[PDB]
Amino acid sequence: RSLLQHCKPFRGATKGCLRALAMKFKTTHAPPGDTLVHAGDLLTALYFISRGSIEILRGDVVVAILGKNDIFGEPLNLYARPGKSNGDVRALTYCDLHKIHRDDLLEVLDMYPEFSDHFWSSLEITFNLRD
Repeated sequence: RSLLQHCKPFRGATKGCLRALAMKFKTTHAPPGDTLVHAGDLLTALYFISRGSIEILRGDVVVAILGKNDIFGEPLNLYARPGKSNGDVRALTYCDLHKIHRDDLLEVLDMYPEFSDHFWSSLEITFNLRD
């Protein structure tokens, strides 16, 4: 508890990495009824929700994507290369997702790997796009 509080989690880029993150940070407000992504679109960047909820309508039907805790995207660790979309990403309610390409992600993690340790530790992708 002491180390978790004294450490710098993925609360949203803290003093240090925030400089690089905030730079490559691409905020996106997705209102209730707006489509963030659609089948066929390439996902060369992960999408992290700050607060709210989103629904991805897959060929068959919506899958399951919570709010912020429902982290998802195209992680370099899991996947080596990007890929097309499997379904249609439709926002559920007014939210604010952030898009970040693998390049930017690797950069921030390269300059400040210590953060990733806690970020990937406290944060865990809830949904994996493109398998």
